[PDB]
Amino acid sequence: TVTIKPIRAEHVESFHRALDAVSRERKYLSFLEAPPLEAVRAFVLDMIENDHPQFVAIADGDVIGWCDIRRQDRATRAHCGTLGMGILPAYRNKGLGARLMRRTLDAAHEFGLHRIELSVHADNARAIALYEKIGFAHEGRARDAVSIDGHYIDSLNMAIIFG
Amino acid sequence: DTVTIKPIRAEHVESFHRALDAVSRERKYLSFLEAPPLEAVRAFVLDMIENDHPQFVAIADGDVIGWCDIRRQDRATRAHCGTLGMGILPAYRNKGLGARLMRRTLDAAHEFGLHRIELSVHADNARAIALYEKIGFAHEGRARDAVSIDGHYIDSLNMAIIFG
Ligand SMILES: *O[C@@H](C(=O)NCCC(=O)NCCSC(C)=O)C(C)(C)COP(=O)(O)OP(=O)(O)OC[C@H]1O[C@@H](n2cnc3c(N)ncnc32)[C@H](O)[C@@H]1OP(=O)(O)O
Ligand SMILES: CC(=O)SCCNC(=O)CCNC(=O)[C@H](O)C(C)(C)COP(=O)(O)OP(=O)(O)OC[C@H]1O[C@@H](n2cnc3c(N)ncnc32)[C@H](O)[C@@H]1OP(=O)(O)O
Repeated sequence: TVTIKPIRAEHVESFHRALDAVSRERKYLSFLEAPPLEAVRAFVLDMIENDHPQFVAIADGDVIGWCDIRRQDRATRAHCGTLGMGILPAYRNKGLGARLMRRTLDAAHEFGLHRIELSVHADNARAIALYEKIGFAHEGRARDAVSIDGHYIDSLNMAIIFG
Repeated sequence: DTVTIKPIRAEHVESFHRALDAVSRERKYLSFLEAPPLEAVRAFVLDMIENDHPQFVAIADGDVIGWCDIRRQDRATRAHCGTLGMGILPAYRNKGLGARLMRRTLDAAHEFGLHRIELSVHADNARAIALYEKIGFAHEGRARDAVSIDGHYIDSLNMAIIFG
């Protein structure tokens, strides 16, 4: 049984491990490995401090998924946030990304953001299917935005706007 | 009265910060509403020069009256990509100077080895849009309500060029 809850400092080390494992698959995230443990700590505690939406899915006191919205710094952009998420392989395709994504959205809307945006590889059909089901709209395509193994991948930009 | 375009040097930092501050403070075109503090701008200009990232100034009577620059993406999967920004003092607009600054700046980006140059523009900035179209940027999509300037939402257009 999986519990979804706000990330705490207690979770950082296990989160680093989930992130690193998803990055290492090299077909979903913009990173190829997690950032070092120490960068990931500063960031998580930065997020915690500022009350930015950041949820982990926990099974057996281990983080098996995460979903977060980072608010933009820049004053003209501070009504917007950027979503990122990921789930360990065993836990995918069983409705958990939907649940995680609803918690995080509800917290971003509570926080007072107007606009949530994401970027997804054009070949990531399961991520795209989830985002469409949730209500994100396609806003365009960045040609050759990502280079992973000597290969260029497009990224689809998508967005949702709170009513 | 002659404008010259050249790579930015350490001495341009203060003139450049004033240019950036004048154009930002108009609050219609740029995504920052004010320049970053001078010493913040100096750090960023020293770094660009040192790491060879394309950054050009237009110079008239010793002053920086315009700039165009390309910031390289940090992450390893996005490092073949650069983000373009540019601005010109009001008296020097609409005279072909942005087109010249862009040409020089894109050519240096291509020489450096970048594949993809990307930009965001306000949907209502018709002059910047027309110049980007003319130079050969493609539209890549429209971000709804992506910009808020003083309680008003603006769409942003994403555009990009790919070097062949
Ligand atoms: O005008 C310059 C500028 O600095 N404006 C203020 C700051 C700014 O917008 N920064 C860039 C956008 S920040 C962002 C998020 O994008 C810029 C926009 C830099 C252009 O430089 P120049 O004005 O020197 O451009 P120039 O090379 O003369 O070419 C202009 C081009 O556009 C046509 N044109 C001018 N004005 C308009 C309007 N209002 N509507 C449609 N088209 C316009 C001129 O006719 C030129 O096009 P061609 O005829 O040559 O096609
Ligand atoms: C840059 C980015 O946004 S990518 C960040 C996204 N992260 C990743 O891609 C990392 C790895 N993948 C994952 O972590 C997860 O698969 C997520 C986060 C993308 C999606 O979460 P999950 O829990 O798998 O999704 P969930 O079960 O809620 O829903 C998935 C949907 O995809 C459908 N689907 C699954 N695989 C495919 C496929 N290959 N083709 C088309 N549709 C698919 C499912 O049927 C379901 O839609 P439905 O309920 O309409 O039938």
